[PDB]
Amino acid sequence: STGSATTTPIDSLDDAYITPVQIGTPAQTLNLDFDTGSSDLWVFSSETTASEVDGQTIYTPSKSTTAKLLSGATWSISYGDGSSSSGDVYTDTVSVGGLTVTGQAVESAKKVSSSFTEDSTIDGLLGLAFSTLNTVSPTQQKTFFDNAKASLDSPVFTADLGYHAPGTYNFGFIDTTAYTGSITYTAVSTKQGFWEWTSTGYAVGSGTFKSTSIDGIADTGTTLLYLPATVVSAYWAQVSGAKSSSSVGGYVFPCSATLPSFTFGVGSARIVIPGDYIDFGPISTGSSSCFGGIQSSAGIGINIFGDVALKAAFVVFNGATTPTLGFASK
Repeated sequence: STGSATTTPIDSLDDAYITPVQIGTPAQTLNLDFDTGSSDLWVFSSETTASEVDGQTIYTPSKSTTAKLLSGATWSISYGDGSSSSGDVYTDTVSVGGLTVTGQAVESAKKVSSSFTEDSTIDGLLGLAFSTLNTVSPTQQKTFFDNAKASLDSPVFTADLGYHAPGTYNFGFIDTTAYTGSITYTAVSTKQGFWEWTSTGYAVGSGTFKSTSIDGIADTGTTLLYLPATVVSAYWAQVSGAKSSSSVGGYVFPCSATLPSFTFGVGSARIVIPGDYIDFGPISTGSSSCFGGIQSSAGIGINIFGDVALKAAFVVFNGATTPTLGFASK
């Protein structure tokens, strides 16, 4: 089997991407944030504290003839940005782009933190990291991909995120028309439960490439590119007037600037992030100070190849017995 679904930016800045997912019978379609940095499929629901729902579409398990309460199971997750959610668990039928999994754990939120409430466009998350990170207790549950894998034509999914435009998540096949040149594959460590890999270096604008190992994660659920402070300083030093602002929470730059590109290495290959991808717009409405899309990972504890990086590439998440990651230009 295969599946193919369009993923759409939630706003004009590509702050996140949403992908429609069918849950239950008859189908209830929710727009979920596909997140290769976590491993829980959780949704706003009829069980979510009412004051914490503000415009989201909810899953109502009582209206699904295939929903079954997973007795005694609870979940609770905290994300790298300080947000969180928790609740109980159903199994139900879940389909993405024509690919159907029966008996998928659908984690129903009883509580969500303010950032989730405040984002009316995101109805929940669909985790695509390794199932070892799944938070369901006392019996850990599998991700949608893990459940689908054996049925797929090939045990892979691909992320093709757009810049200020829709893109595509495919399951079970590699669309050879969706990228240019070749796909370069690179090793993955699953030791932390992530799609963790080592970039071979970077360049800033038209500058020379610096060969240096940068361990980090391919994370579709993180908006920005978080890299070591040395790398980030080298980038922003090429933008007149750019500075790190403790009050704002990272590097900002004059909105009048033209940003340089940023290149990262994948083996001997190179992925170029155009400068415009690194612009996240005014820090507040009407400001001439703009927020940067490349930020320091210092104090995160891990480097994160988030959407800023991934959207410059066609990315293969290869879930073979020994997983790997593939990157192509597009």
